[PDB]
Amino acid sequence: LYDRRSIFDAVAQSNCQELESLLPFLQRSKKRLTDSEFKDPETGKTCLLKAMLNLHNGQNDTIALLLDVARKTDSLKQFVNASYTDSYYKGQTALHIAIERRNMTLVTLLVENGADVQAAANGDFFKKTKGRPGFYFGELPLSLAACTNQ
Amino acid sequence: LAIVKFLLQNSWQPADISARDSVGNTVLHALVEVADNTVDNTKFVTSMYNEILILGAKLHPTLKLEEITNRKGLTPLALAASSGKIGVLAYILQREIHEPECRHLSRKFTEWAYGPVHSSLYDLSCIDTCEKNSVLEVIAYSSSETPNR
Repeated sequence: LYDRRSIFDAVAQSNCQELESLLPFLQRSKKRLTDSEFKDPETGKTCLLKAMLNLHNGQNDTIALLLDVARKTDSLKQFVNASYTDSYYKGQTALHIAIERRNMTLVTLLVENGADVQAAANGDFFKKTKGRPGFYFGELPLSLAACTNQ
Repeated sequence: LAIVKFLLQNSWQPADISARDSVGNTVLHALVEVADNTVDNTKFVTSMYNEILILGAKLHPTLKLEEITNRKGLTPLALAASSGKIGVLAYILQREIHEPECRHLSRKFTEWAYGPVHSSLYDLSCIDTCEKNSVLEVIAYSSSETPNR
């Protein structure tokens, strides 16, 4: 069995083992990696997104496994494309983060598993400082990738 | 430096890193006293200071070195500011250290950085140091004797 907490901890330390029994779990319960219960109820963060924050050397293969699991249930598209919902990071997707981190490899990977390239990150974190701040590029992956000189 | 190390680290008698001279000054106080506001002066005092702290935290972690008052009631910082040793006071204000045991020593910690962007966090002892002295208070009403107020 797996609750939200269980996976998020596994992800935090790049553990691909504690997620050995993962796929077969939501096969029995037919639960989806995308269920309401597998996201933070106030931000909309998913395990893939936790993984995106918990990088070590711009690397995490909990990602590769996490994606793999989502296709086997074909949560695939809406999984890779889930966005933040809090006023701060609203509309931020994993692809936004990969770029923010200047990580070709993870941009490449996300685009190949079908990240929406037109997804607008539009929360207060992506507009001019309250100061909050900060910082605006606006919104769309291309725009980001240019404004950060990439 | 090497002899500073050998004094504190030797087998025969390790130096007491917190001892006070006749005036109440510790090595951190003396360093502040030895500053003369020239660029190469600041530079050497500044990092020898750094070095002492790194050694304090390595060898004797419990010791809150900065906080030790000279006879006149002055922490090293507050002396720096009483005597217009600005480069050094500024360095203390800007101190940031990252290594195991780093956090206790550091003055500034940075938390939010976005691809553009940066944030700096300050402690800050000078503003809130009601109990003995404030950095602002020492600066705000200086002697006007001092070379750099």
